[PDB]
Amino acid sequence: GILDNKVALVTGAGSGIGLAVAHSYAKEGAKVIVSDINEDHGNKAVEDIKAQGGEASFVKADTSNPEEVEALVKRTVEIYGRLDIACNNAGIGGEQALAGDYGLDSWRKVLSINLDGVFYGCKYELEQMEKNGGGVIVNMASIHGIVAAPLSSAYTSAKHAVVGLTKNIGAEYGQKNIRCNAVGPAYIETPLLESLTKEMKEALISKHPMGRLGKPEEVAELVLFLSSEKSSFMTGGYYLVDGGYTAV
Amino acid sequence: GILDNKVALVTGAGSGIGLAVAHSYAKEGAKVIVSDINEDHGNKAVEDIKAQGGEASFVKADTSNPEEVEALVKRTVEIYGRLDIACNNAGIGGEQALAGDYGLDSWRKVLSINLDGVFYGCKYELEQMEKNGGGVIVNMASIHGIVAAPLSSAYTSAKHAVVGLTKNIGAEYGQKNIRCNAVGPAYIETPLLESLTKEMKEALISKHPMGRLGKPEEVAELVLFLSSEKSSFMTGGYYLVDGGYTAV
Amino acid sequence: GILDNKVALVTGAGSGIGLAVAHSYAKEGAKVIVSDINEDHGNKAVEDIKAQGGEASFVKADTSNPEEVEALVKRTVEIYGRLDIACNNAGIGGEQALAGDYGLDSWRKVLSINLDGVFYGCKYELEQMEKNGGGVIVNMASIHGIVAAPLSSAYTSAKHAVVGLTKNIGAEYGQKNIRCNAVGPAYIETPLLESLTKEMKEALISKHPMGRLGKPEEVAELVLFLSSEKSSFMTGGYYLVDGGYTAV
Amino acid sequence: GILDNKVALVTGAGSGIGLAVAHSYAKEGAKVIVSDINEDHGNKAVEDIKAQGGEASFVKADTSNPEEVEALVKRTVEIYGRLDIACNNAGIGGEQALAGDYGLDSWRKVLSINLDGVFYGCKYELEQMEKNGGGVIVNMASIHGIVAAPLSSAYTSAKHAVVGLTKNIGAEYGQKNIRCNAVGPAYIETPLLESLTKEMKEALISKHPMGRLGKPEEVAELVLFLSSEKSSFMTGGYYLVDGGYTAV
Repeated sequence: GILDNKVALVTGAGSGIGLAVAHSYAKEGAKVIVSDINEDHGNKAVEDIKAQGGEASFVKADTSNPEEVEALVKRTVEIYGRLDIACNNAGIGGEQALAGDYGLDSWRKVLSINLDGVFYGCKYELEQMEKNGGGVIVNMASIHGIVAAPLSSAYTSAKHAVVGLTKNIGAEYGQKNIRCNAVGPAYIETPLLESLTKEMKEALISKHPMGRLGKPEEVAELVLFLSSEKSSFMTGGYYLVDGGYTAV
Repeated sequence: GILDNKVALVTGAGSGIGLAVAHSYAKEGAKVIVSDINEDHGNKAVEDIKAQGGEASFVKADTSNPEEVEALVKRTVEIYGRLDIACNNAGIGGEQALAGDYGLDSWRKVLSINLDGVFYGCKYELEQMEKNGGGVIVNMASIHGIVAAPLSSAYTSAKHAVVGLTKNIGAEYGQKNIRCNAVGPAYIETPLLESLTKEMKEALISKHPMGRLGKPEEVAELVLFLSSEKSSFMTGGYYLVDGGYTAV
Repeated sequence: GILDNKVALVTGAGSGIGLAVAHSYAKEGAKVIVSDINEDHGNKAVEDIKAQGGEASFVKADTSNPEEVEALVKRTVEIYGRLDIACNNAGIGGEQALAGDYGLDSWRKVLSINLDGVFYGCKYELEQMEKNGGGVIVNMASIHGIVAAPLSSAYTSAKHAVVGLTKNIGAEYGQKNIRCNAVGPAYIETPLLESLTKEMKEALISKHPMGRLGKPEEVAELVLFLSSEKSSFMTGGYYLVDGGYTAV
Repeated sequence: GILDNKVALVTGAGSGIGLAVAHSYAKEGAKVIVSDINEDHGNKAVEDIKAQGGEASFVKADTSNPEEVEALVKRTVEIYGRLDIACNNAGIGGEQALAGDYGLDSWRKVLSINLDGVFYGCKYELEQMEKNGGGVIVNMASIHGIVAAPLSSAYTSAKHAVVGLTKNIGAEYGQKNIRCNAVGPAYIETPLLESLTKEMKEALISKHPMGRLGKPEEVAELVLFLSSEKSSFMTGGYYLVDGGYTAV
């Protein structure tokens, strides 16, 4: 596999996109730290990856706490000796409300996880990668890092910020054997989204020129590509996996 | 004056861009609340505006504190009866350091002021605007809302987030007689740039195809246009005043 | 007016946006060369301009012919002595078809008028402006200079090209007292729209967060801004007048 | 092999990026049609591909001639039965001059190859892919599909149009089992660049945060990814391989 001998960290890897990323990375021979705030989801993920022949180990962390993220990376190096690859994926949707109605605490919660937690990841990841000869970071953005999601101004702002942070890191670290890029998924099938009224699901689908929602594995293939040597001249970029959503 | 009997609020209005915007608004007949964290600067601006034939009043605020921002909009309505226009301009540059070395506190501070404070302003501005038949908001972003500034990853992130927030507000309030746009200046000549050496100044200048830095008045002109009825079909947009910087 | 004694050229100024731009420029004191492929429309526009106190002259030109555009600019200099401002507005929409079905001749025709004609304009405009101390160009793009219009691939491709051209010119001429920017209108009201049933108007309206189409005068207001000294530090940029269309 | 039994067309495949794409496609099991205007280069690429163990054939074509492009696709179908993948790569750099000094012929020649040839390619490719249950197209753009290249306005304009064409095709064909994306390389090592002086090469390198030029293989890996089923939820997008160039 293309990540043989590499150590990879994934945040929010207990479900959806993060899990699919943890699976891809393990399937290509990485030793994967599965991180999540939820221990049940985290352990199930490690057992499923072990079951299918991979090396994974679970480390609990809330990305909005910088001490827990520093401790995650520290533990990664304890369990596996190094850090080569990180996907900063943990995120929340947040309250839905018009910006003028948007809660103060709800705003801060979304920004602390979706932005600050990504920044904390990057910071301790970069610190480690400089000790072990470099590495590659993938930041999970969204189509909402470039276009609005009405009623989700916090999410949008946080995802835009992630894009900007990615550009900064890719530029700053270009000659330091570190790459950093962002991925921008549109709407992706998860159990939550199957709950919607058929007409609401069809309204969302009609925003994607491909005429369906994405699958977590389709995001994960892009993440894998940007985390491997195949993307060796790619850095500071934002990469859509959007079904055409932003083309119109 | 194209803003006759409008009431305008400007944050960080004591110096630089904010001061020029406050002047331009007053020159066009607006009643202006000059807000700044610094009372001497703010009071000085109000006198200068009044000396030139305009109407203005000073209200102290730290935009990172949501209570102070709510109080500012309140006080605007107490003094002039309504809020028609707002320019969310207060910001800081922040620590300059590699993202891996960037301070946790320095990161929070830049994001607090440059993003949360803009959000707080927009939140309380929108709330009032819906009570007085709508209005117009201009958010001060930067070229760094779309391109990196090496060593200023917090600043970049925050300004990207401002561009996102703007798109969201413009999208959400499209049918509510409220417009919201963002301005992206490049580097602007202010007395605070006479602590650059000759070589550091020429280096900044060489990044602008126009071969000079911008003036605060030239940024204010764009703010003015975006705040008036002349820009009636412009909302959610990002508008460069960059001397060519981002064309290459 | 703000354009007092400037000499301004507008292509395709017999109808819609160009007409509004020609009115705006003339209302603000410019000497306006009205150009169009239709003599009746053109002369009609010049007479209409003069009826409100304006100075204008008609000059026929087909912008797909470089010789005609070069002679258009010679003729402008003959009539008014110089060229200060040019708006390259002349366009067509082309046939509606899937890219795979798109006519070879229709592709050619759209690119020839909407791109080559803009290039011709800029080439011969720049030549003359370097003889007379500089000046300002505005190129008419569209939202479809940055997002797709399904079934109108030629139009989209040409307007994308116009944005790229504009960046090049802004950057190339930044120290030669020449500015060049591009305007991106969304969908605009035309005479025909009033004739349609409710459902046919509302079709486009729903893609604009502002809940209406734009008026040609609202586009001309941004073109005027970008044509005057008010925008003196703006060059190489793309400027939306889109009602929020591209924010989502 | 990830393209096993797929039929892949590459234009301008005699050298540089196109040659690397053809090698990558063939290595992954595709039956490759190498197209080039130069027979000697084309035949040599086929021999080199066959020598590694791949399947390929040469079809001569000038992409600026739409009949030749039609015939190229017809011939691909005669040789290998179908068309699944196409990479529209043939391009030229064109004359270097200020926009106001740019030759009329040079402009047309650059646009004819860089844009029109890409459209002709997509036209006849889409026409065939609709007969054989779909396919995937990659259009070669450049960093200059989004940022200017002073003295190369025709190139910039044409690559911008490619980006727009791509968005259109991805949007239009989304539910028709056809994907279309564009690739945006920065400066890539070629014999030409290699020769150009130590001082100029350094100046160009220093515009890339990664501190080197790209290799054609590095571009090809992104093309391969975008042509494979791994990118199944990616369409209408623009994908950088720029070493960080556009991040600042």
